[PDB]
Amino acid sequence: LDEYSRQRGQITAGGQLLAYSVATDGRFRFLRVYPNPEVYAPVTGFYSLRYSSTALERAEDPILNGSDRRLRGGNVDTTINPRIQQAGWDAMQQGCYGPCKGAVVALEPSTGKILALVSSPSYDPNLLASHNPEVQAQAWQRLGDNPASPLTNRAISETYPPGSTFKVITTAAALAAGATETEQLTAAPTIPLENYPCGDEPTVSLREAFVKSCNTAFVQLGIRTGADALRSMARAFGLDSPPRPTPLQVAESTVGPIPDSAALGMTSIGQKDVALTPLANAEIAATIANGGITMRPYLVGSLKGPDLANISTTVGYQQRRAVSPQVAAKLTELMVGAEKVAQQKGAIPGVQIASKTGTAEHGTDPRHTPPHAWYIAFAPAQAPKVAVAVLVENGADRLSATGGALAAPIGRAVIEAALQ
Repeated sequence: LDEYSRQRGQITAGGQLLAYSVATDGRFRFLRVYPNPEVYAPVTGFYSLRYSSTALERAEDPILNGSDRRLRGGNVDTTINPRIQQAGWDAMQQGCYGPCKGAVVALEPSTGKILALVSSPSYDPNLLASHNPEVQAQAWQRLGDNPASPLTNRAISETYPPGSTFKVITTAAALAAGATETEQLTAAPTIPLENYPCGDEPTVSLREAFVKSCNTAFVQLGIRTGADALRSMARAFGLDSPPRPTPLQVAESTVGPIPDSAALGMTSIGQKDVALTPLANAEIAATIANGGITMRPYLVGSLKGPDLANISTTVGYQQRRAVSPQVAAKLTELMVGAEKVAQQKGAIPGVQIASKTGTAEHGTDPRHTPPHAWYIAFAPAQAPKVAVAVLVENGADRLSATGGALAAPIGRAVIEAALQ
């Protein structure tokens, strides 16, 4: 009653409103409005009479409700670029011959700004902001009963096997330990794991292995490098360390225990117990993009008073160096190569993309369930302004070179929108 008699502040992105409150005739005076609701639900969350709040409505509640000591409520200016967020959303609604389930994350590699945070399917927070008790309850019930779980922010709260994309870490680990790009790895269809034969020869170079679908090559490389170095590289890239708030909580990514050489073989190709959020996979891309330095991801650019006087501006900071500049340059070359080999649906004229596309088996029967499709990338490869990760749940195809090809045009449309 009291809370709703004051005008809750706004959540914005790029001068656009993501959430605001309007003075109405309701017993509770102010109605929360979400003008592009499904698109921005992972960022705004909801603010509900009956069901409380989520995401930024919850995380910035003191600022928005006016009670924050630093302080009409205050406003929250996000780092979201609306043109990028919209392109991610649109591509995810069209990219699976219809709507995809999964996530898109876009990061600015030099700063750590979160440029897009997309989850699909999504939901309309206006349903929960309704002042009708019954409209709220019915919506809560329908969302909770939906097997696709539209309430889940898949970008940050859910982890998935990274599969093929984890070869970026396996490679970093090997290169840091003195492996060369001409070093020979097996091209056999099976290794005592299967390829999704790597080539017409018994062995290929590391480069050629990286650009193609050669699980067996990477099993061997991972095993050759060993568990000590693989774990240590995974940690360098943020895995198995509790992530910092964005201010939204991010689920912890992990490499798993790795009990034996068999598990090491499996881990090296992003299976076994390796599990990453889409944000963590985008951070890996952004780290490589940024010459080996991981910047801390953040979603709130600044906080403002009711008068739009600035209360706080987020400082960007260097979390950690994951790899030397030299190793980051080598990974970049390899990823430019992997993008070049791919069929060029959604290619941007005059823009060089560095990427890694692939699949990840999952579930209690990974050999029969459709694997996930992943695309992680950054661009322009030689002076990067954007890093992306695309996860399409069960999106792997049985025809493309990598099996992950459906995720790639989604990633490219996001990059296109970022560079415009």
